[PDB]
Amino acid sequence: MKTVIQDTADVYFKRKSDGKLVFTAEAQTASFSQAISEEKLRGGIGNKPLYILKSEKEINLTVKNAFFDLEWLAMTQGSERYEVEYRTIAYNPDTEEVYSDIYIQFPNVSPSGEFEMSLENGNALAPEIKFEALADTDTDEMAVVIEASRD
Amino acid sequence: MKTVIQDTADVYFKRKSDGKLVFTAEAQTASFSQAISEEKLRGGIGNKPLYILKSEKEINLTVKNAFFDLEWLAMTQGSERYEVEYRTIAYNPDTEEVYSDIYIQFPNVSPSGEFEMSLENGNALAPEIKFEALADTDTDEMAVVIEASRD
Amino acid sequence: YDYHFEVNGTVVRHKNKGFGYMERFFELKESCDERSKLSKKQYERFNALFNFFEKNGVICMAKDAGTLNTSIEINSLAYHGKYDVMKKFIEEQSVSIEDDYKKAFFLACLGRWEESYDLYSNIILNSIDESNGCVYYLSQINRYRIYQSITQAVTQFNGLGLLTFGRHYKPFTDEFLARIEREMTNFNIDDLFNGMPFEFQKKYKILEFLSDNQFLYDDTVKLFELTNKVRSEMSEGSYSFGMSSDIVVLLRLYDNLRFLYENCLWSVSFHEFHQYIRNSMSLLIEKAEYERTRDIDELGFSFFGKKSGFFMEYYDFVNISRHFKIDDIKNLERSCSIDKIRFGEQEKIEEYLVGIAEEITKQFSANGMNVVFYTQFISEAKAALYFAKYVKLSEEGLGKIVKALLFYFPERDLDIGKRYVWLERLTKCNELPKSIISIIDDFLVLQAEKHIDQNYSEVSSNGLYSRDYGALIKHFEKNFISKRLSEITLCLTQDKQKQIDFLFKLLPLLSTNAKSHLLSFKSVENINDLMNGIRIGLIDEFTPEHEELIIEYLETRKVNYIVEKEKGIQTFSSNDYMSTFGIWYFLEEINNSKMEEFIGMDDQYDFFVDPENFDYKKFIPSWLKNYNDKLLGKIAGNKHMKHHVIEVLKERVKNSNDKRYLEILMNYFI
Amino acid sequence: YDYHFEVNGTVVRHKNKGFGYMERFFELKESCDERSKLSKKQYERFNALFNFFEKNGVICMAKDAGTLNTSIEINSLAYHGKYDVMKKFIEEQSVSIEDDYKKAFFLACLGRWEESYDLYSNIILNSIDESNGCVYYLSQINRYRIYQSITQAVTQFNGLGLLTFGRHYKPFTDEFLARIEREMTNFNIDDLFNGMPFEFQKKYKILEFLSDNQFLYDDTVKLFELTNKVRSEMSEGSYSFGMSSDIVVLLRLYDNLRFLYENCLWSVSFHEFHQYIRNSMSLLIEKAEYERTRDIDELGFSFFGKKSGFFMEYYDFVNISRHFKIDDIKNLERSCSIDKIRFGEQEKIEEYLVGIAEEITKQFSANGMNVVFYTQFISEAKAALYFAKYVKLSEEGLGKIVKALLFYFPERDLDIGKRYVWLERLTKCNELPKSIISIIDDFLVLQAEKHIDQNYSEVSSNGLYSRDYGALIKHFEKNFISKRLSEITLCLTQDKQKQIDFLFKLLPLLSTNAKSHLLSFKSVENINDLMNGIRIGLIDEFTPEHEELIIEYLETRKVNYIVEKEKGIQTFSSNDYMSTFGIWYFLEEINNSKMEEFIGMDDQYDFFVDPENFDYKKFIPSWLKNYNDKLLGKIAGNKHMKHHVIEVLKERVKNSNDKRYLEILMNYFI
Repeated sequence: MKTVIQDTADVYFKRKSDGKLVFTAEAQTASFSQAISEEKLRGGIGNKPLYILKSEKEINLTVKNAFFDLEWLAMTQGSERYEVEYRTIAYNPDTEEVYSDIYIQFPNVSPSGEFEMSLENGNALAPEIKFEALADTDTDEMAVVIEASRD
Repeated sequence: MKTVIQDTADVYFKRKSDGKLVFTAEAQTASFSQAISEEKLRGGIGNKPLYILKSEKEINLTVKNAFFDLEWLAMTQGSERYEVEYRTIAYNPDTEEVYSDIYIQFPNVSPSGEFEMSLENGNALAPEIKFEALADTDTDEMAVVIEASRD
Repeated sequence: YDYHFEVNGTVVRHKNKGFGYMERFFELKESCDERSKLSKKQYERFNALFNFFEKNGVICMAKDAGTLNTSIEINSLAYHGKYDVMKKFIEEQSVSIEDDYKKAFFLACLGRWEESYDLYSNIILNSIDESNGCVYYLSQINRYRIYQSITQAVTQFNGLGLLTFGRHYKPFTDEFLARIEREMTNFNIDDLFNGMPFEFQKKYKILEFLSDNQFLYDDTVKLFELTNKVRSEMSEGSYSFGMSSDIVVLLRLYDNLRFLYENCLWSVSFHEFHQYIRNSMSLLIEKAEYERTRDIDELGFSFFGKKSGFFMEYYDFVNISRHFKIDDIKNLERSCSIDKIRFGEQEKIEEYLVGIAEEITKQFSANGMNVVFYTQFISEAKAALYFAKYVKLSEEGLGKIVKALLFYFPERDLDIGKRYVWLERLTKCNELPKSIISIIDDFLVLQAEKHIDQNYSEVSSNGLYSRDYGALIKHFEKNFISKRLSEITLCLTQDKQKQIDFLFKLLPLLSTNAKSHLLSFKSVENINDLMNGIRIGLIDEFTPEHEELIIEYLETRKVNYIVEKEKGIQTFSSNDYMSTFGIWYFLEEINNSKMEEFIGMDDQYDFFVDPENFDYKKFIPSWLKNYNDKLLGKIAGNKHMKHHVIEVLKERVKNSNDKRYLEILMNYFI
Repeated sequence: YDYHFEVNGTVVRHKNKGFGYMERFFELKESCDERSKLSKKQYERFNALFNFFEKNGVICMAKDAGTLNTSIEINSLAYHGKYDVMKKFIEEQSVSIEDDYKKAFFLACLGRWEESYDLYSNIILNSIDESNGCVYYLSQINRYRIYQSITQAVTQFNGLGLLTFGRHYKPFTDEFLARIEREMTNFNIDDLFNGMPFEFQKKYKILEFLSDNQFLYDDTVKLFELTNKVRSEMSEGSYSFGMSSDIVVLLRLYDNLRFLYENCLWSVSFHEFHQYIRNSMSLLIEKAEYERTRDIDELGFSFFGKKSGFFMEYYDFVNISRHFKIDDIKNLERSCSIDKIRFGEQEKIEEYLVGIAEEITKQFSANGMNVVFYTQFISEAKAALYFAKYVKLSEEGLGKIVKALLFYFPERDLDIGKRYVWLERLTKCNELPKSIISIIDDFLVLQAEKHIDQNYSEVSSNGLYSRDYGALIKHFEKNFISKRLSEITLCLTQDKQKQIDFLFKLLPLLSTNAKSHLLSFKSVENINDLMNGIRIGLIDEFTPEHEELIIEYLETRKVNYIVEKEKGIQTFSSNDYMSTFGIWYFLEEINNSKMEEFIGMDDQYDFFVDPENFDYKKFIPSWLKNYNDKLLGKIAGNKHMKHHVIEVLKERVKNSNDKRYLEILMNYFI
């Protein structure tokens, strides 16, 4: 009652070619880290360059859960992307009322989990999964967001 | 023989108005600090002046082996403010031969250590103790330094 | 190990395969009809469990977990610093063993480290003829800690006490030391929990880690992992939904503090717990400093808009005041813009500060200083007064604080100069109304009247003395006459050289008649007296006689330098004046041309006297810090000193986080 | 607890009330005549003692301690990463029980976790008949650790591995897993040292901490305290004589590595053990970086007038390449300037790197790949080839490494995109000899043999492709007209045209007649063609038709923009050519006046088009990162916006620590 305040989240994976459902209801760490930079390139010749937009760009994401989804995991037990659709909500500070929802969409995700998390004591599950945002050579992709607050 | 390399130091203290030597010799930590600062304490003056060059300045020091004395400890068991001498040895990097002795002297000192270690598990003695380079209004003070290598 | 309790108040199943005895209880908690279906005794049992789980903050389970605001309420009387109420409570006849255990920790708090051992020995004997081992176990643990504290205290008192405090102080009797060294010689703590009966080993496992020190190991490692994670989050620019890595640290710190302070355990007086709390607060304050400076690319406004900055309440203030040293706070001050951090709940802040201001007065006014207690309280009273400069104090409270700090706070731990620094620090947030002027005037008069004997010299670790003490007054007030100082001066006859000079540099606070009367027999023109007379405004322009004295000093320094070079001796004087004349000659204060004859003695003489021929490699860049804005502006004029000073600046700002260098680089040199 | 052994091999008196049997031994060390005053038996006992002590790093009594140069050496073949010699070793015949223990650890390392448990169960049965104590106690510990490894492996394979590899790879037979759960069902490790015979409990007590978890807690807390110490000293300007607080960290780390690698203990691969090495080496490199830049008055260098400079040796590279991750190493990359550190023994490190590459080639050239080995090896293999940038590689080593990274490395953990980032990074401190150009050309030959697929798209998270490898060829060596690329281009026809994409992206490299072939070939109709042709500089200017295409794209973007506003959701989009087009407008590149018809769409566009009517509250300060030297010069040449950008850069220099901001502000704007 005194002080702390927290929140929640919601994660929603999906494998392409169909609406395959794998998801996590929460993401506590959920460390999201965008990143843009540049170091060096270009031949610096030909006088007029007539362009330049190089910005590499890449996204990092993190999730915790223990719900790999109950049936087809066991189905395959015995590479069509892993697109995720993040969702959450936002509130107006003046009224503190739930008035807006937020959806975040990623079209092409590639999982790269460090497969050496062998720890030394029996842990409380928490198999943290980290994700990379991938793009073909076509167009668009990465980030598209849906936003409520129609009031 | 692979990679550590070490050296040695030595710490002497003394009491004013007598040839009394009641203190350590061999500082294990031997961390030493110098610091100069400024603020708005003179934030306003009558101008047409010159300066004061206050700069505050200070010297912090610490040693840790103890074993002060027993004769002079006994005589003091039954405030000249003490004075400290630091002696180290320096060698020419080209020849690595012992050729110079560094002499440092601080005239005014005032030990003021946190008189509570209160540690949960008993240590191997060595009550680390700190020193502040005190100063009067007269002149000089702080430090005076001599060097050997008259080779 | 059936269920995991996250520090957010939730419950998660780990090892359960049978019935969820934990979930059904919360099911009954939420539902109202099902409670009435139990029997009256079982209804009372459910109420008994409900009174506990609400007291201990376990709210609900994870599959229903939503927005939680856990409470933090520490109620013990030692935390709040209500030391006076402790003396009232102890003077009373207990009606129970529990009261004996409570008074056997309150007494330990107040520094009476001997009277607690007797009551502990009483408790351990009287506690066996009943079925409650918790009191016996905690009593013995506290007893062993008290013995350890006594041993450390006496050993240090014999060790560094004779020099630290000035005399030999043996607060403890010899027989007591003999008896404790007799009793505790064959007691090892590690098997204590093993020695207790099987039943105690069965129910009360939840205290097992308190037998050894491993609990302060298992808390420090878990803080270390989170510190690594938080710094990693900082270095990448990441964000965090849900429970961040810092709120877990805050909750864990408060949980540990409540457990150790409300159960009346003594470990809170030791060093390792201080280390834990120090780092746990430092990491969170640095995180708060970093959140404000975030650069924002595409998501922050929609998620975290109208920044909910870290609020620093009263409970947070108590921790930093109690547990830090004065250097550790200074470490934070150079990497956190703590002025912006809001400090709420100022009303209780003022009350705690006044408590510290009154306990010091009581202790050092009465002839009896409890030296065991003085060690556990001087550091905290120092830190609180230091940190008092980040909060608004009311007038009466400020007068109490200032009265406590100026007169009665010991000369041992606050030199004359440092008192001024702290007093000025308390003048940042608060103005200077006539009341505080009264205490400052009283202090000046008191130190003046004490300054009459022929050997009562002074010291300082800044070299302040009363000279800038008067400047503090005149920086705010303008027309101080200081009737008392005039009274001192008017009756001063002659032959009081130290009194003559001591109030000389206090000149700007004198009366018109006293000023003229003191101009007579005033220190004539000695170089020390010269610079001090300039420092008080007596001297306005240099006369050729003043320049003659200056040349005398230069010649003395040159011959001393020749002697030093023959002996190979170097000096670093707190009264090194070589630096100043270069500034005076650069800006045309002195027109004499002989200065160049002394080029090559001190680097700061060369760096100003002969800018054209100076060897800028010798330039130490720490100097610019001691340079005031008008010199930093004139320094940006001359050719001979523009082409170089810029470059070194470029080097240091890139090579360090010294924001000051960045300031001199930005506002002036560019 | 009689004495106290410091981390340097010195000894001090702790709890001695009798004869100093350490002191007598140490005086016997230097007294040859007294060494001759013993029987042959006693002389042999002293010799055994002397050999053991000299192997244990102990030197002398602290009273006579001078300059100590302690030796360091790691002799476990697993540390040096010699995976072939170990393979030969395992096949050899066992001789003694110690060889069985060593082979058990070796089997554990190579990822063949199955037979390791069976051999351990064999040695545990066969051990005692020789009456050996230590081997049994260590064999049970290794067994439990390896059981934890197997269980976590099977759970992790079932959980995420199915998505990771795409196949539910089962490394362990079901009956083996069924057994291992049975044997160690109730194994609570804490009792292992409390169950062994009393005789064992009096000899090897020192080996007690290896049972419970505390052996990685005790050292971790000491590293945390030391880290606090060095961090506090780093922000005071302090100097440490003799041993700093940081050399103890190096000594503890190396001693721990010797104890945990020579004794063949399996705790080496656990994450909690990596945690220790991470924060140890990070602290060491941070200390070196801080020492590299600071100020001194006169005596600062006079204290320790030299440095180790953190000459980072071969063992250091092995440790960092093993026990880090790429995300970890980039954190040190941001803060410290690792380029400025010196690489020693530039020959052994080549042996390590070529061994890693050779192992990769062996594993992924044959159809066999022990998946369990892939779980452990890939992180080290990534880290080593990342950090190799600063290492001045030789000819053959460079060739082999470049071959191995390009051809054999699995695509999943390093795709076509970041492989550019790694292969380019190896060329900063090295050249591009002809053999490496042959290798990189062979890569393009393989990709030529690949560019026939029907659904491949060269998915990448950096947006660069096999064209950029030839581009990197051409940046160094301009006139490298590709030859076999000409061969593939000539034979292909218009009908099968999925190869046009790649071939036209490699328009830089082709024969002149191949150029002519591509002339009548290919087409340019949509924006991808425009940008791609400009990427090679083929398009030197824009005819009005190309402007019309641009306008058509802009109209399409408007006609959705309106709907999205009516639908009110936002957007973003990744490769935003609108930001580009905004660049085109400002840089004189297009002088068309219709562009202003699309103002107000993207903040980046608005910041370029209309300096008159662009308010500055929506400035994203990450913009200035992604700009070219000439473009930055052009924007700095403007008069309209220079002041506002200057302010928004000043604020983020002052409140932040991004050094690139700093360089940008001074190099260009000043």
